[PDB]
Parts: sequence; structure tokens; C-alpha cells
Amino acid sequence: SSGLVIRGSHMRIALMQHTARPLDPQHNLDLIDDAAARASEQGAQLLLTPELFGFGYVPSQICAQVSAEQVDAARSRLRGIARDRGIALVWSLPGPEGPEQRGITAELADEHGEVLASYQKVQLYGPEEKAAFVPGEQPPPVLSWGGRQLSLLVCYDVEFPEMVRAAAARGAQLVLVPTALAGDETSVPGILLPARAVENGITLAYANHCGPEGGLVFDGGSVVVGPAGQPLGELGVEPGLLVVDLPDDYLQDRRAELHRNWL
Amino acid sequence: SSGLVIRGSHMRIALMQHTARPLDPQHNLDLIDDAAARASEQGAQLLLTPELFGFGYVPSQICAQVSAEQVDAARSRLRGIARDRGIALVWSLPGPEGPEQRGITAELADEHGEVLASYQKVQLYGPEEKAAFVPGEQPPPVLSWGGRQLSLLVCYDVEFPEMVRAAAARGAQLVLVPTALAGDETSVPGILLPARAVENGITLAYANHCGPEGGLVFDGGSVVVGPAGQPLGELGVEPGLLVVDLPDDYLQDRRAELHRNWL
Repeated sequence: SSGLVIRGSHMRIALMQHTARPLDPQHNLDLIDDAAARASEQGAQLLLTPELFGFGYVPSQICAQVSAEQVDAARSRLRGIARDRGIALVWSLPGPEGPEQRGITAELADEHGEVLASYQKVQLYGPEEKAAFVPGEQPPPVLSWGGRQLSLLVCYDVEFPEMVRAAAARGAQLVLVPTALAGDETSVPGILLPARAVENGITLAYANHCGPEGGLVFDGGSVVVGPAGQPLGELGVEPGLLVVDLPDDYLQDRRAELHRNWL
Repeated sequence: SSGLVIRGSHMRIALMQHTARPLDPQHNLDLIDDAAARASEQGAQLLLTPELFGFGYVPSQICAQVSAEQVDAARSRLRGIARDRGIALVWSLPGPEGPEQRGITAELADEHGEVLASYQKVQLYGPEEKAAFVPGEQPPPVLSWGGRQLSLLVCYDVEFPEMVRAAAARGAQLVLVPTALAGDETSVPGILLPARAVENGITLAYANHCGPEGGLVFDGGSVVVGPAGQPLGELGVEPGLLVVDLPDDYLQDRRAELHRNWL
């Protein structure tokens, strides 16, 4: 448990790990609102929440049943949560276009409810995601917030070293990743995340669902990994609000001009 | 310890982990010859040996004192070892050009003493290596041997996901890596190697020096990691001959055409 803000840390972040109810945005957004309040009371300045949490992780049903107007309304409620609980908020909804044109996105809003960055998931996972969404085509955004450079990726993205390297090449120091990882994929948090942190010298935070949802069983295992590859904090399979204080040469040495020809 | 060749394995490899004496190729090549004999007696078909073992890991002294003729003579002795001990052999010497033009290389010779592949280290580590050698400019080779596709990288190369991805993109299934890792860099074998295996679905074998050598202290920790990221065999800090039987979709999903623009 967090404590007084520590000497030599100036950024405290929180990660929401919980089950969502498919197709029930009232319930799911109330859950994000509750977590945002609790995170703010514990002195966190940012809350990271999981992939597609607002509608639950149900790609085919989002495609078939969730309108652009319904997506927009949840987006508006989330902006309202960041503002009314006074905390930066990173969430993940379908994009704003029609059901057959939109992707999976993540957005960061500041403690005023204003969206600072939006990113569209580039690496879609499995046939259901690829059937329900259009892959993104743009590199991850990087922006100054709270004293360092933040970036966004979504779930399967982080499993490609190229995606994390793309953020780090643009200056990212802290990469925030809404996720929905099911099926006891231990190698992702256990093996891949630590390497993505070490091999770029960066911190990543990964906020998952947990528990029965939409036919799948989510792993939980939300975690913040620092540049040495070690967890600064982590959850197991139970729902929880993880709160972590962040403390105050591969990227130069890599022969990028050769690498880009060899992929 | 190895045992009878197991049902459902058809490739047994060996990794030599030992200290080298700087500037004493008679001593060091006799050590490789001894290991090659022992590996062959244990039924291994290939022996992997460490980076710059023949002259010891002493970049500045190789540059200043070791002639192209001396390098060629060690190369000839190594070819003779592969032939006379009847075992494929992967070694690492300076390249064949003059001291100011050559790089660090790795070569694979078959059990007849014929060199099948040569590769020049692309990612040089630290100011001493960059002062003593020219970086390679070519992607890692990939070739059929013993029933699968083999490739070569050297030491620091493997710490760049781009280098391993370059081999895997050309079809590599088993990547063999002469190394010289000193200074208790646990994150390399502990964190990076398992990820390089998982994120490409490949096996890597990493053969290090161990013990006091040329001013440094080598970690040992030679290891073979399989596609799930788990060690199939490993050594600690003491000298040893590691013998491992190998048993009988990131690479498709990666959006390479976007990634190459984002590095």
C-alpha cells in the first residue's frame, strides 16, 4: 500500500484491474469512475484502465451491436470522469468511425477532461479482432506529462519489440498499455515485458482485465516494470487498484539504418 | 549429463564455456580441440565456442598485435579441429582483412572442416571494440544443417531484438551465438535471451567465457533457450561443456512494412 508521497518521487500512477460486463457500459464506466476516485484519494495523478473496458472485451459483439453514437457517449462519460475525479485517465474504446471502419484505440485525457493523445492499435490479435476492427497505421504518440515523456500502446502491440522501439525512438520514457490478456499467457508479463523495458531503458505499465469475461478468463497480472526489468508493483488474479510511485545504450548503438532493411 | 540419444531428438549440440589466455592461441586452440573431442565422444554433432576465444577477449591488443597472417593460421587450425574431431564447429576470430579493416566474425564449419557460413558482428560493444574492429554491414546468414535452419550472431548483437528478428525473418530456427559477457550482466541471459526466443519462436544457444580474463571477469552462464523461453540446459560460473538434445504467430502478424519506417 502506497503511503505518503516519497522523497525523490514526483509521479504516482494507478492501474485498474477488474472484470467488465459485456455490452453494459453503465456498469463498466461506473467501475472506472469508482477506481478514478479511489486512485485520486491515494494521491495518484494518472489512472490506467484496461483494453475495451467500457463495452467489455467482446470484439465480434462490439462490431455487430455497438454504434458510433454509443461509442461517442462512453467517450464523453470518460472525459467527464477524468475532469470530475481530477485525475489523468487512460482508457481504451473502439475508434470513432463507423463499425466497419474503426479500430481499437487508447486515449489519454488530462485532469481537466481534455484528450491529449489518441492512438490506434496497430497489431490486432486473432481472427475475431481482425474481423471486428481496422488495424492502425500510425506510430505511437509521445508527449510531455508530469515531468517525463509518455506514450501509448495496446495489448498485443507490446509483444512486438518493434512497437515499443517505435515509441522509445520518439523519446518515450513511460509507456502505458491498456490490455486484455486471457488464457494463462505467462510469458507476456513474465518474459516479454521485462525485456521491452530493459532493451529500451524505459518503464511500462500494463493494466489487464481479470476473471470471467465474454467467454474468456483473464489473467490479471497487471504490472509496472522499471528500466532494469523488475516489477515496481504487481497484482495477481484478483481485482485490485495497483498504485506505484515512479522514481525520479541500446537506443544510440542500434544500427537502425541497417535494421530497417532487414525486417 | 546427456545419456543415450533420446527418441524424438535428432540433434545434440554442445557449448564450450572456459577461460582463454590473452595472446596465446596455442593454448586456446588446444582447449577448443579438447572440447571438440569430448563433445564428439558424447555424441554431439556441433560445438559452439565463445567470442574471440582463439586470441582471448582483448580487443585493443588484437588490433595492435595480431596480424592477418596470425589470424589466418588460427583459422586454419580451427578448420583442422572440425575435420580431425569430426564435429561441426562454430568459432569466432577477427575477420581476415588487415588490423584496421577487419571486424569480429563467427564461422561455422562442418565435420569435414569446410566453412559453410561466415558472419561479421554488426553491433560492436563499447569503445574498445569500436576502436579495434569495423562493424559488419550484412544481415545474419541462414542455412540448412542437421535438419533445421541455423544462423549466427555474436554477443551484443543478440541484445537487439532487430538482429534476432533479422535472422528469424530469413527462416532461422536455431541461432548460435559466441559471446564474451562480463560484469555480472544478469539481464542478458536472464531477461533478454528468453524474450528473443519467445518473440520469434526460435531456439538460441549462447556460449560465454567464464573466469578471470584480460582484465575482466566473465559471467559464464552459457545456456540454450527453447521457443517457450525456458532453458533446455545451462551452466553457472565454472568452466564446463554443456550438452543438450534439441527436440524435433509473431513472425507473420508483425506489420514489418510499418515497423521499418518507425525505427
